[PDB]
Amino acid sequence: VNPAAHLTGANSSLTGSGGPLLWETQLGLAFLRGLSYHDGALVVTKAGYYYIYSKVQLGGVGCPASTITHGLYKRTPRYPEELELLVSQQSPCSSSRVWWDSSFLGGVVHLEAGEEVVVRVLDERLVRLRDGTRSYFGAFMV
Amino acid sequence: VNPAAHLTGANSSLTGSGGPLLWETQLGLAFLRGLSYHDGALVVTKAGYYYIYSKVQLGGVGCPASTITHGLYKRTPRYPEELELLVSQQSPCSSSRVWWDSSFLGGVVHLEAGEEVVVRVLDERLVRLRDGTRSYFGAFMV
Amino acid sequence: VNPAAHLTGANSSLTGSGGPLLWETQLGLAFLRGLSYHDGALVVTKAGYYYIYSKVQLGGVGCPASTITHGLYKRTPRYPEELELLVSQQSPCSSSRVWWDSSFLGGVVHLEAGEEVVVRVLDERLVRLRDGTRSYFGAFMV
Amino acid sequence: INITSSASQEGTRLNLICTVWHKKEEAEGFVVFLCKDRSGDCSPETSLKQLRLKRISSQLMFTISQVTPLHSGTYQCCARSQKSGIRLQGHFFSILFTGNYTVTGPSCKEDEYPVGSECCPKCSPGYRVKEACGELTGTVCEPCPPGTYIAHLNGLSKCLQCQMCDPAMGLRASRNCSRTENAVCGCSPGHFCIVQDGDHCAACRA
Amino acid sequence: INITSSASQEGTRLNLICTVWHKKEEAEGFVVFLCKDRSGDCSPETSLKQLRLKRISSQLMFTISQVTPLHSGTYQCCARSQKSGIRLQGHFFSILFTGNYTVTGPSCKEDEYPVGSECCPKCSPGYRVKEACGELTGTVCEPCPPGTYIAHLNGLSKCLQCQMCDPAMGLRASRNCSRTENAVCGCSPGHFCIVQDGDHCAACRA
Amino acid sequence: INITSSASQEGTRLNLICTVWHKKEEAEGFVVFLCKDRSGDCSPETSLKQLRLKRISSQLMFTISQVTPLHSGTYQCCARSQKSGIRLQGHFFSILFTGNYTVTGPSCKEDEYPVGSECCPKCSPGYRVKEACGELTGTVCEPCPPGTYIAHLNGLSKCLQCQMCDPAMGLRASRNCSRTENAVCGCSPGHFCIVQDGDHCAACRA
Ligand SMILES: *[C@@H]1O[C@H](CO)[C@@H](O[C@@H]2O[C@H](CO)[C@@H](O[C@@H]3O[C@H](CO)[C@@H](O)[C@H](O)[C@@H]3O)[C@H](O)[C@H]2NC(C)=O)[C@H](O)[C@H]1NC(C)=O
Ligand SMILES: *[C@@H]1O[C@H](CO)[C@@H](O[C@@H]2O[C@H](CO)[C@@H](O[C@@H]3O[C@H](CO)[C@@H](O)[C@H](O)[C@@H]3O)[C@H](O)[C@H]2NC(C)=O)[C@H](O)[C@H]1NC(C)=O
Ligand SMILES: *[C@@H]1O[C@H](CO)[C@@H](O[C@@H]2O[C@H](CO)[C@@H](O[C@@H]3O[C@H](CO)[C@@H](O)[C@H](O)[C@@H]3O)[C@H](O)[C@H]2NC(C)=O)[C@H](O)[C@H]1NC(C)=O
Ligand SMILES: *[C@@H]1O[C@H](CO)[C@@H](O[C@@H]2O[C@H](CO)[C@@H](O)[C@H](O)[C@H]2NC(C)=O)[C@H](O)[C@H]1NC(C)=O
Ligand SMILES: *[C@@H]1O[C@H](CO)[C@@H](O[C@@H]2O[C@H](CO)[C@@H](O)[C@H](O)[C@H]2NC(C)=O)[C@H](O)[C@H]1NC(C)=O
Ligand SMILES: *[C@@H]1O[C@H](CO)[C@@H](O[C@@H]2O[C@H](CO)[C@@H](O)[C@H](O)[C@H]2NC(C)=O)[C@H](O)[C@H]1NC(C)=O
Repeated sequence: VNPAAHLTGANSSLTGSGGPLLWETQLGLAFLRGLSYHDGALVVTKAGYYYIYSKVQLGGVGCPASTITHGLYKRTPRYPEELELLVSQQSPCSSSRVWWDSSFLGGVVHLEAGEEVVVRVLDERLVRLRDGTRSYFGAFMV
Repeated sequence: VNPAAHLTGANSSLTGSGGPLLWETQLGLAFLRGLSYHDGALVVTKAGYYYIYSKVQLGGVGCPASTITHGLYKRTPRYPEELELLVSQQSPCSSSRVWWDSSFLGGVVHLEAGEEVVVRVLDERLVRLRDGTRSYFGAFMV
Repeated sequence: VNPAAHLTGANSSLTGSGGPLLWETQLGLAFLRGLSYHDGALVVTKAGYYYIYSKVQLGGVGCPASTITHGLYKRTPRYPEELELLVSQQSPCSSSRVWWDSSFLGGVVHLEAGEEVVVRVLDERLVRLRDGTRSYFGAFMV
Repeated sequence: INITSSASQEGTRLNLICTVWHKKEEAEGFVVFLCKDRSGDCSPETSLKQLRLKRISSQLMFTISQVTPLHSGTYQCCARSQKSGIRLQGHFFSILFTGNYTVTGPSCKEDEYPVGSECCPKCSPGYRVKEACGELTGTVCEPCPPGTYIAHLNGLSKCLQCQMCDPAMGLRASRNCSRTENAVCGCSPGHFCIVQDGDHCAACRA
Repeated sequence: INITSSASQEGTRLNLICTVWHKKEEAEGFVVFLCKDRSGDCSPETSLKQLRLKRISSQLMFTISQVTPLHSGTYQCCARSQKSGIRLQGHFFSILFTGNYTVTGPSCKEDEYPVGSECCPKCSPGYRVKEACGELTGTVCEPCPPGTYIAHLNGLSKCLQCQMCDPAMGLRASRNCSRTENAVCGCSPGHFCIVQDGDHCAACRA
Repeated sequence: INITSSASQEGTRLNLICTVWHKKEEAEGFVVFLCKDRSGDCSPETSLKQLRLKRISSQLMFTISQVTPLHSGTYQCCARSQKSGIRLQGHFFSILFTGNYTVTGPSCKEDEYPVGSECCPKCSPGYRVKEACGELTGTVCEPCPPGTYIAHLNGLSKCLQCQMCDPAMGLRASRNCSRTENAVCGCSPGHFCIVQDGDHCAACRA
């Protein structure tokens, strides 16, 4: 039973208190298989090598730092800080014009049993959540 | 024999009649393994969880709706409408200047046996097909 | 033991002599499993179908060809030229303003035993290497 | 909770028998009913005959006294539980007249969705598949939870997630998400349309 | 369709024997031939000797009457089918003189591509590998289908896909896609070059 | 290379026994030592007693002559190899006084990281986990390779990769990457700050 998961954007996704993006796990397209979920984080059951990914839909009515960071982060008892795994820097944007930009990344990382993975967009304000088919976060063992 | 496939942009890709993007299956880099193809759609043989993906090369000589939708859609007898799975909104573009923008997405979705998946770019006119190594659509079971 | 690998940007990445991008294999997030590495190239041990991918972080202080090519290429004794597999064309950029753009692609390609895969960004000057969590190249068998 | 469909015959008469199963004394507000030629529009209001229960096996019996051409069609045993909110869809069986007559019931009908070799009756709009139809058993249908919807006769195992109208894009819910309709987004109090994605506003400014 | 290479010896003479297999009575327009020192440029026009067939095992025999230094080189048994369009590439074997002489045939030659332990003769430009060379068997080569091409001596199992010149970028096919050349894109009737990607126009305006 | 911790008792006395394993005649510059109440700050400089070796099983013995309250605490057997450059972290055991006393050693201590059911002593800053602590065995720690670093008491199996300061962004290494600190980026000779990402310059112009 190969560990797999796909989590979707929700109404509580944007804590915006320096908290990582939260995700839906059961409703519609969301699912977990051999992976737990705790406070915005995929939680590894079976240790090993996982292809991890995340898309985030970005946009707005014009521009408020143009540099915007979207990344995947390891939490672990093996280190007191978060560990950057896969990270992108965009800069898509007067404020008279509306704009949209998707930001996808994925990659194979090694995860020990109990180690967590979270998504962080650096200016949460710019995250646009419509129906959750626009922004997601998941993984599968390889 | 783990179901896998990778399909490439073709001369008939842009039906542009509200039809989904069509793909090549046998020529060059294109292939099917344990997956059928019918009228622009990957067709599931073995039911289960598939990582699905699509890249589309976009560009042109300037700009004609700047908002442009690139998505992966489920067809099924279990619902009369198409079901959005994974979708992005871009806005890359006077018309004096030439531009290019790639749009990639992927994600793990559950597919029952006989269920179809298609790609749709909302303004097909902006799809730039060169050798088919620029635009593609495929999947593999996870 | 399913072949997998994830390689990260290094200080020698930008040879910039018409050479392909070089990668780190052992340090930090980098790893090889059932795949060899030779002169910027993943080297297949076990022949078959691989999902291959690459992200590159791009940016700079303004603009010097705006069209920029990021692609995955097959080397093989079966053909004297390199073979394009998966390729994107971007155009993200006066020079007064700083900008960042990530370029990700992935796809399933068939690779015979001993066949190589490399990454090429067409203007290496635009590749921005920070900690190697910004730019990477890897694969896993499907 | 079980549903069955049987058709016993005695001389000139022909009995159609919907059989229903439910927890004793939770049947108050429970209805079993039969439908002739209802394209998944089957309800007590559109039934031939019904039995509203009052308080573990329940039964509905519709007897056809004479074999006639106009009684030919497609019948469906259906149940509805008030306390549960659960619907129940029995298999599509057919009467066909020729002189003679025969009962009956891979190219499943519009109202059905395929499950292995078998076909299964679809669930109502705003109703999710709780249990697949057995060979003898019928389709069980739970109502969509709040924040979800299904807008069609469906065989979906999970309800579609309602669209949120983004305040920060100057949008508000023009129509609220009912369990049979998605929500729709128009412009906020004192905002106007910038661009449209379809016949709806994508983003609004004040 | 099989190909073999054998070299029988009798006193002073030395016979080289290309052996070919084909469906009886579909050999009209069929040619088996031998090549000395042809770097995959081997053809009837560049053969030492050939046998054009007319109408299941066929044979070509080239006898060397005397052992001499100038007969030393690298030989190849090759067959061409007209009706099929299929080429056939036998293994690269060598004659070497010293006084004495020896016949012969992991660092495969330029004209070969590795397959497991063995090496295999490459297919002609515009020719795809239909079947890998066996230990005794030779490389089989199908011609590229239309809309595809291979521009080199190759061991590819599938032909490269021809590039489409995008009308909407004001481009047209300067050169059409032959089975040995990719198509090339220049500007449309009454259009000019905006930017160039190499020594070709990327996009054109009128 | 093995590490063990045993505590033998005889009348009034109590012996603590660090046991170390090493290749014969590669022990020159080798140190085994014991630490009372060191929060992973355990070193020869902060040891109770040590044994610097000179030249396969080695041993350190610290005897407590009398059972007293002030001898109560948390002890750790540690070893340091000069030639290998490897640290060695034995399990955290405890003496507790009450009258009486007891020796001891899922909510692992700050200095530990969990591995299955067990807890393991963390490695020093600039030291990677070479081998996980066994039930009897201790944590083995390799130093970080060049171009990498770890800036904390850690249980990481691989060192963090040092940040490169991009010349093309007008940046240079303000601080160089030590094995215990990441590198830091300031502006190049004759360049100034454009924007800041934290308390460091993101990009510089001249
Ligand atoms: C969609 O549903 C929401 C509720 O989930 C609707 O917003 C609600 O509308 C009601 C009725 O107008 C509001 O009632 C109000 O109560 C105040 C007292 O605080 C009273 O002074 C007003 O006269 C009014 O009756 C209610 O406040 C509001 N709910 C919330 C939480 O704000 C919404 O109107 C619906 N949308 C559409 C377009 O139907
Ligand atoms: C590449 O191949 C295409 C065909 O696949 C070439 O277009 C074709 O060119 C021929 C020869 O000029 C055209 O023939 C014409 O027929 C009309 C009658 O309708 C006659 O009046 C003209 O005098 C001319 O002979 C043919 O129409 C055209 N094919 C199509 C379908 O339009 C193309 O020219 C080739 N490109 C190059 C640069 O060689
Ligand atoms: C971080 O480390 C690098 C070395 O990896 C430091 O650059 C090096 O600095 C030394 C000491 O200033 C340079 O030595 C010089 O040698 C020349 C002779 O060629 C002499 O004329 C100078 O007086 C000077 O002593 C050395 O050249 C240089 N290394 C390289 C390869 O250029 C760097 O300074 C360190 N950064 C910081 C901020 O500490
Ligand atoms: C549908 O449900 C009813 C009630 O649950 C079934 O009758 C029960 O069947 C089980 C298993 O055969 C028996 O253990 C019980 O004794 C029955 N319960 C009662 C109270 O009679 C019935 O068999 C089912 N019908 C179909 C066709 O599946
Ligand atoms: C190449 O092909 C020929 C013809 O197909 C082979 O001869 C046949 O071999 C099969 C299997 O050994 C026999 O069943 C047939 O009787 C043969 N056919 C005829 C008509 O003779 C030949 O063995 C092959 N040569 C090599 C070296 O593989
Ligand atoms: C730690 O290491 C020492 C030395 O390697 C171990 O002693 C050896 O144990 C192996 C396996 O039991 C024996 O084959 C050897 O004979 C021993 N070597 C010598 C030279 O004595 C010791 O058992 C280990 N201690 C623990 C607690 O794991």
